[PDB]
Amino acid sequence: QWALEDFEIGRPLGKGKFGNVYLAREKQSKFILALKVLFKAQLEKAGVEHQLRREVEIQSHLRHPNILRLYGYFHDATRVYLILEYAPLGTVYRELQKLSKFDEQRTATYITELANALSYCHSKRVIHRDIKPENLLLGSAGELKIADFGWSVGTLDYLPPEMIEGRMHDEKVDLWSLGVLCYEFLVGKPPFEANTYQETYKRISRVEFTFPDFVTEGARDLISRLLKHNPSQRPMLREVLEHPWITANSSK
Ligand SMILES: O=C(Nc1ccccc1)Nc1c[nH]nc1-c1nc2cc(C[NH+]3CCOCC3)ccc2[nH]1
Repeated sequence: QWALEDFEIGRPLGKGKFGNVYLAREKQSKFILALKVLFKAQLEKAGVEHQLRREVEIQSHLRHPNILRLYGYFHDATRVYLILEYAPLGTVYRELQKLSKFDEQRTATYITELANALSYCHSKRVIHRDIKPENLLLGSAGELKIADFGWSVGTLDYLPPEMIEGRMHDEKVDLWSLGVLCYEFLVGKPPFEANTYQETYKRISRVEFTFPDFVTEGARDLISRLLKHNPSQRPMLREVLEHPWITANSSK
């Protein structure tokens, strides 16, 4: 359907191994969006084309206020293009670097936004597995929007013990993540951060994390509950939504 001569490319939005994303405007519509630009070259080099049109599939058939709309796609000779919803306020990552850490009410809000988002996906039997801040865009409202689905069905920091060890994994993975994310939001760095892959593997495996003093009790409560070694003991997104520190602090 869409070609490249339908668009006016604008300021670049991002880098990344496979190419760039650019702000762009749909010529006949004046519509604003992001163009992710990827090569038929580099795709088949670091072989992933499977995962691609999977992401294409998944982020397509999906609809939710906290999932980045994917509108479409197209390739030429040299490359493949992704027509994305554009998210004004950039990444949760950058806001973090900027603020170095978020307050409880912010954290909690995101968590909800995130929970529900995750909820919709689980409802449609989709697991994301890679919900890192880098992957979390912000809408005009400032609302969590979840990009990327390359690994929807590398750094370990966000992976749970099952995945890391090589074992059987179901949708509970995302609850581990939500826990990590949650910890990161509040503390500024993730609970299992190491200087090497190897240390991280162990730290994660032994679920070794600690809290700085300023972490309110209820926070600890929720993260601990989410960061259980055993998938089974992990809350339900429901309970997560219904947690008393969530609902006491979630502005949304
Ligand atoms: O696909 C990516 N991929 C991607 C590439 C690089 C970084 C993040 C995402 N990004 C986007 C998809 N839709 N909208 C975006 C988007 N990227 C943005 C970047 C900025 C600039 N800055 C980034 C750091 O945080 C502050 C803002 C602003 C708004 C944006 N919307």
